[PDB]
Amino acid sequence: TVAYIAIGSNLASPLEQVNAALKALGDIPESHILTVSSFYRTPPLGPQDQPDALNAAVALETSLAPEELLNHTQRIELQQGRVRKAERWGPRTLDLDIMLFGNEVINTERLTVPHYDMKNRGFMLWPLFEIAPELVFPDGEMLRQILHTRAFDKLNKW
Ligand SMILES: Nc1ncnc2c1ncn2[C@@H]1O[C@H](COP(=O)(O)CP(=O)(O)OP(=O)(O)O)[C@@H](O)[C@H]1O
Ligand SMILES: [Cl-]
Ligand SMILES: [Mg+2]
Ligand SMILES: [Mg+2]
Repeated sequence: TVAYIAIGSNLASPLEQVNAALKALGDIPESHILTVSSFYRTPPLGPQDQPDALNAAVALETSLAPEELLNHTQRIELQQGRVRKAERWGPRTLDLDIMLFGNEVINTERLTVPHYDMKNRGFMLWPLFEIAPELVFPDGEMLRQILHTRAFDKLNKW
């Protein structure tokens, strides 16, 4: 299966956090990285004074079950960051979100795939399009056709 994972960081030098996360992602069992998008800069969306975020997407080949992949991405977040309660509302060292798990639809307490809001997030869609321009969502919509609406500015590189 190919899983598409969103990576975001806006704390403790985001490029360091993202490159460190890539190394950890490459160490997930029964899996390996196929490709990684360019790195995109996303200004804060709103009034809060937070650092710019670095956003990217990774295509990971894996024979793990979706829940097993999530185990590993959560583990990486917990191990790499100086994890804080306050990261839920402020700057955050690392966020690894499973955007897509192959063509599968998962609706469970722990795990919802496709990511519930990704179709509203240019900082997810644009890096995904860079690595998977031919992608079609489980609901049959083409990624290219979503972006061709021009509803999402193509983000600047990091
Ligand atoms: N597709 C998915 N990828 C990652 N976590 C997911 C997920 N679907 C559900 N979750 C759940 O989301 C929980 C909270 O994760 P958080 O990273 O704190 C949310 P977030 O990424 O800050 O918000 P967002 O999902 O709006 O981007 C996880 O513990 C996990 O159980
Ligand atoms: Cl879908
Ligand atoms: Mg997130
Ligand atoms: Mg998350």
